[PDB]
Amino acid sequence: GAYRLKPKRTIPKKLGAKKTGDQYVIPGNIIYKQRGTLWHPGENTI
Amino acid sequence: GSWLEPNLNRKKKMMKGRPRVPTGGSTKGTTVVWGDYGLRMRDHHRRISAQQLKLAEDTIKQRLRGQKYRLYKRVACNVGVYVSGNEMRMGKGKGSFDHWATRVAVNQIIFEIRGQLHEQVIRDAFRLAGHKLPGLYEFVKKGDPPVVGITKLEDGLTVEDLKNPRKK
RNA sequence: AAUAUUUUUGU
RNA sequence: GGCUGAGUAGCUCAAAGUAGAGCAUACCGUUCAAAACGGUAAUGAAUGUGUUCGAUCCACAGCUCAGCCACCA
RNA sequence: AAAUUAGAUGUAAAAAAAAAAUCUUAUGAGGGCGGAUCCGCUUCUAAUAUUUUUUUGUAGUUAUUAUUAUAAUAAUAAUCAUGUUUAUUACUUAAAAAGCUUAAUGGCUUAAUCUUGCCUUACUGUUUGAUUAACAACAAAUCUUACAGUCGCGUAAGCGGGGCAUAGGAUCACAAGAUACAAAAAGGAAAGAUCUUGGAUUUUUGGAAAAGCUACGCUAGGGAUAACAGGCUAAUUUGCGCAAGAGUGUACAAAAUGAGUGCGCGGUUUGGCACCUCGAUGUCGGCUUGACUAAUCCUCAUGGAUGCAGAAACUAUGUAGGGUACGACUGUUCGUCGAUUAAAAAGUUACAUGAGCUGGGUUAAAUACGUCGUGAGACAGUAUGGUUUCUAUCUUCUAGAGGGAAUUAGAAUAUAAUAAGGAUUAACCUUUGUACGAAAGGAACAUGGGGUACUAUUGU
RNA sequence: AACAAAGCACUUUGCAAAAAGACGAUAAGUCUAAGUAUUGAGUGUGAUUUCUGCCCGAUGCCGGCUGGUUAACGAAUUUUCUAAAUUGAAAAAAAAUUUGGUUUCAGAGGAACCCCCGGUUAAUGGCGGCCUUAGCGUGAGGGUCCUAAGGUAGCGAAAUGCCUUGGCCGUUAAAUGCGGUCUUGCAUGAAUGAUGUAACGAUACAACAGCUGUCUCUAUGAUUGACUCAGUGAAAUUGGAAUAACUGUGCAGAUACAGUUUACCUCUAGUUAGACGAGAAGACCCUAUGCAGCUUUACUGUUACUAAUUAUUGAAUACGAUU
RNA sequence: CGUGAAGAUUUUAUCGGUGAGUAUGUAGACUCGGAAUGACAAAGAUGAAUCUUGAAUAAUCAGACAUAGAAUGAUAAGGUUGUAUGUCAAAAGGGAAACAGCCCAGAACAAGAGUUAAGGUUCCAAAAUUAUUAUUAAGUGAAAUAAAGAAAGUUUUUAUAUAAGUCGACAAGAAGAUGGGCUUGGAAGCAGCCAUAAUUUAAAGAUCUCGUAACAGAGCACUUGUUAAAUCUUAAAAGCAU
RNA sequence: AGACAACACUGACUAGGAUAGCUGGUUUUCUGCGAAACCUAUAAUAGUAGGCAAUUUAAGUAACAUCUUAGUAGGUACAGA
Ligand SMILES: [K+]
Ligand SMILES: [K+]
Ligand SMILES: [K+]
Ligand SMILES: [K+]
Ligand SMILES: [K+]
Ligand SMILES: [K+]
Ligand SMILES: [K+]
Ligand SMILES: [K+]
Ligand SMILES: [K+]
Ligand SMILES: [K+]
Ligand SMILES: [K+]
Ligand SMILES: [K+]
Ligand SMILES: [K+]
Ligand SMILES: [K+]
Ligand SMILES: [K+]
Ligand SMILES: [K+]
Ligand SMILES: [Mg+2]
Ligand SMILES: [Mg+2]
Ligand SMILES: [Mg+2]
Ligand SMILES: [Mg+2]
Ligand SMILES: [Mg+2]
Ligand SMILES: [Mg+2]
Ligand SMILES: [Mg+2]
Ligand SMILES: [Mg+2]
Ligand SMILES: [Mg+2]
Ligand SMILES: [Mg+2]
Ligand SMILES: [Mg+2]
Ligand SMILES: [Mg+2]
Ligand SMILES: [Mg+2]
Ligand SMILES: [Mg+2]
Ligand SMILES: [Mg+2]
Ligand SMILES: [Mg+2]
Ligand SMILES: [Mg+2]
Ligand SMILES: [Mg+2]
Ligand SMILES: [Mg+2]
Ligand SMILES: [Mg+2]
Ligand SMILES: [Mg+2]
Ligand SMILES: [Mg+2]
Ligand SMILES: [Mg+2]
Ligand SMILES: [Mg+2]
Ligand SMILES: [Mg+2]
Ligand SMILES: [Mg+2]
Ligand SMILES: [Mg+2]
Ligand SMILES: [Mg+2]
Ligand SMILES: [Mg+2]
Ligand SMILES: [Mg+2]
Ligand SMILES: [Mg+2]
Ligand SMILES: [Mg+2]
Ligand SMILES: [Mg+2]
Ligand SMILES: [Mg+2]
Ligand SMILES: [Mg+2]
Ligand SMILES: [Mg+2]
Ligand SMILES: [Mg+2]
Ligand SMILES: [Mg+2]
Ligand SMILES: [Mg+2]
Ligand SMILES: [Mg+2]
Ligand SMILES: [Mg+2]
Ligand SMILES: [Mg+2]
Repeated sequence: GAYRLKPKRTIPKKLGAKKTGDQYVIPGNIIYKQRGTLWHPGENTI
Repeated sequence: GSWLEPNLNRKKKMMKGRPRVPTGGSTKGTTVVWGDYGLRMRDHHRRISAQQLKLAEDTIKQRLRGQKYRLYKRVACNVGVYVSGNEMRMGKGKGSFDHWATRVAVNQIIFEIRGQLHEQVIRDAFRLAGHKLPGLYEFVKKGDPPVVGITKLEDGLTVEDLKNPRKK
């Protein structure tokens, strides 16, 4: 803060890769969280 | 703006920061590019203020007044220093604006001069400007090799010879 | 007969 | 040292789709002359920079500032 | 200066054929060999890609030029065109910006933007797998899957359980609909339960209906936390030094003087931190009594001084032995002032010293003034008054003793080397009115100033 | 210097059954008082001289309309469930009306406080800015803004003045003091009284004369303790101690650790530098969803007191309004 | 140039703006390029069960320091707040003179000139007065680096001078056109301003320090000669010292 | 004068009936294992709850740790303009 206090602590969003390459995944498993399309859906992904 | 007063806003505060410490073999800013001679900082990296650089120019002009020369400034005061009261207590935010400053790496040129004057007349000008600037300075000519860290690339020495693990 | 606005100054 | 509220015609004071009304001033006329008086006119939003379709107005930083707090050992 | 409209990249559009090689793929040959479609090795074939690769071909049509006998051949130029030329189609046109519900960030131009048509899945119930097991727990959350039901759009594939993404608080109580569960003797009902839904600065937003004083204050606790002092630090200071030299000095930087600066010492100020002490480290001045430092006020030796004639003084180097007094004012440290003086300088020691004293100030209870507060009361605002404890155990210390170990058997008397302390000031006259100086003024070196006794010396 | 005080002023009390005021788990009743408006109670001020100004807006109290509001009361209304009857449905059926019981909604009129009007300052309280000028100057004068009213008389570096040791004069050889005066008063002021004398004061400040050991600067003397011998015989205190100096170190100030130095063993009388000496689980400061008293336009409450009405409790004219 | 005031039209090594640059620098909210480390998962191997689950069931929620890198402060704090690693806390022992946090090393108990780590080996005090080559002369220093800076301290290295006499000293010379022009009361090399191609010489600046009111005068740059060195001149850099 | 009301008065003494998230204390031996001072919530910050996670001893393990080989995510130092 400063002369006027202003608490600034947001809940972590934990964006990024949740599964690396050659990692086993079943339907529904989140692979990559992101704001916008940094990575686009490919084969057998939604 | 100018080299001592930039076109920046004093409201937006800047962190303290640290001067550039080239650890990869960078000769960036260690040579004379415009003038015939230069003034090199040869001791340690610092953060020179706009008041210490203004007095250096005034000290060179006073010594070379009435003569034909061209003084080049290779540093810009683009770092706003914010100071909180030395009588205040810790906390309660960041301090207010104090002055503009510039961070200089080691073995970097500060001033460069080009004129129809004698070399020894320029040495006395750069010698007086060094006694009033923070740190130690050196007289540099044009054509001499650059400096990687604190070692000059003299006698065929290259940046790859300094990166070679074997030197003995 | 019982009526009544104001109107300074001049080496 | 630390916060707050103010700044517009020469002088007063009023007011995000406006800058108004007085006094003063000026011209003329009334008087022997002047004042008062009567008639008819001209006078402004500090200092920048932003916001907004548009800013006396909202926001921000300076100048002028005034006012308040500087308590317990 | 600022209104509307029209513009702001280039390329391609008759058409290829063939040889080998380097991989990579194949739900190709059900290849072969070890263990049809499982797996590691495997040749062949096919396809994409890659070599700058070996090339071959680049016409036809219209027209021109040249040759040959209107045609043939060669070269050159144009050539998307059976199509409303406003052609059309494919590809290309950095980045930023615009737009996409609101800040910022990321993303979208091949759609998440825009236009239009039809629509209202901004659906009901249940449910999958995740958020490297959401928020380093739980809960309120977020994304996604499938089945059933029945709707929209689309030729179709298929898409749709709101919006490009990331910022809207429960329960209880209350209110409106549904379910047919239970109904305190029984038939009903009431009041309940399940499902859906609404009204919240519950903003201290995991969710109490909530103003002050205490110096008359109390208890439990804290060096987990301030005031005093110590410690760390050294911005700063009322403490200093060195380097450089603008400038002042009639001249001439460094006799004196030294802008704005740089490199440091020091631990004496105001601070910063909060390390020691809150089952207790008494505090500003004064008195008493010290000890120490030396950055020197006086006294002693001495360098420099166009600016050292003398005298006095300035500056600097040695040097801390001694001294640095008296009084008025103020609680005052400090400071101002009076009058003397050779001079009337400072600092450290718990800003030395209150189990040594004092208590004027600061800081309790009382009371008043002013100011502030609705008030109780408060005030680095000011006043008058206001309990200052302790028989010294130990160390150190000041004095005096009992005992003892000495070259040694023990004594009396007188004593050395040696050690520890003590004493420690300054001025004047003579010299001499000499040196110096125009004058005024005025030194230094040296001698004496012990005697109205001796002695010495000067006069008569 | 506070309290009281004589004096001064305002409010209150008519006594016909209880004067007001005080007291009474709460009354009878008591003081007031065997008093009566020149009485009693309450409040402020604090003899006397000279005086006590402006503002009733805010707050409080008091008075006032055939007024508004107006709880209880109440004209006029409106339901839930259930039983019976009627009606309807009479298909697997409710539903509606009436009455009994039960349980809700509902307000024309209608008190005080309040709204409204007025009064009261020796009631609680409040009593302002800006520019302009006869020349520089000064500002009589002239401009304007606002308020319920703008601090009047007087006092004024004060028990009040931060700046500040304010300027000047007297006092002192030297005046941050005291006294007088000027006053542009951070932040004087009129019964929270303003202001000047006589008299009074173990109040506070300042000066003079005299006086003195207060001091320059101490000395001597006396008694009782202190000291020794004989007798009697405590206390706080104490983890245990064979309990030195310096520098450094370290929970950051060492008798006890490191290094070096110094010191034969043991008492007596002195002295208080240290043992962060002893004494009191720090009054300061902070903490605890700890306390106590006090305060108020804190939250939630109880009362004094005020207002209306059923009951105890019955009439009569009216006058009049609802209609 | 020009009109009754107007403005019009050319220039600049002046200020601002615009375009270009494969120009120079700058970086918490620039990253076209780009590590190591760390993270995730797969197979294999190794290893001290260190892992997960079931059942049963705690304490802790005042942390400190070192190192690296930051924010904050002042590029101060034994400061405050994150991150990475370790120790302390809860860890004794050896070293750092003494020592919570540092360098080593994890104490079940004894024996041994046992073997080693950090660290050390003249004496206190266990072990070298052990070998090799240089530097220092200051007790610098030797287990807590005081700075810039000065200087015929000393050593090394790299240049460079020398019997064509280096270096130092000494002797003489150091001219003339010409008191350059200007300025000034006066300016003659030497207050100040402008110029400073020449000439003649063994060499000599229209002048580097003194001197004069101004001349005069004394020195310097520079030139010759004498004396005299057979590892011996001058300067710089670096190392250790003052 | 918060003055006095018999050690006590901003409300006495005595009998009866408390709490204290605070401070202090908690007594024999051997043996095995062995933390934390962090996150989240809290009228909550010197308290407490849930986690991470210490312990006991059963069942599991394609467990866990580490290296090797191949692969993936992400833009720091550096470097650059
Ligand atoms: K649409
Ligand atoms: K029933
Ligand atoms: K008294
Ligand atoms: K002797
Ligand atoms: K009174
Ligand atoms: K009085
Ligand atoms: K009034
Ligand atoms: K009134
Ligand atoms: K009396
Ligand atoms: K301690
Ligand atoms: K003592
Ligand atoms: K030494
Ligand atoms: K607690
Ligand atoms: K054990
Ligand atoms: K263990
Ligand atoms: K990149
Ligand atoms: Mg907020
Ligand atoms: Mg310097
Ligand atoms: Mg006349
Ligand atoms: Mg959209
Ligand atoms: Mg989780
Ligand atoms: Mg909360
Ligand atoms: Mg939450
Ligand atoms: Mg008091
Ligand atoms: Mg502490
Ligand atoms: Mg001399
Ligand atoms: Mg002596
Ligand atoms: Mg003291
Ligand atoms: Mg003492
Ligand atoms: Mg004793
Ligand atoms: Mg003497
Ligand atoms: Mg005689
Ligand atoms: Mg009176
Ligand atoms: Mg009565
Ligand atoms: Mg009055
Ligand atoms: Mg009235
Ligand atoms: Mg009723
Ligand atoms: Mg009503
Ligand atoms: Mg009515
Ligand atoms: Mg007055
Ligand atoms: Mg009054
Ligand atoms: Mg006795
Ligand atoms: Mg010590
Ligand atoms: Mg011992
Ligand atoms: Mg004594
Ligand atoms: Mg002790
Ligand atoms: Mg710390
Ligand atoms: Mg701390
Ligand atoms: Mg602990
Ligand atoms: Mg250890
Ligand atoms: Mg040692
Ligand atoms: Mg051995
Ligand atoms: Mg030995
Ligand atoms: Mg001349
Ligand atoms: Mg009191
Ligand atoms: Mg009392
Ligand atoms: Mg830990
Ligand atoms: Mg709560």
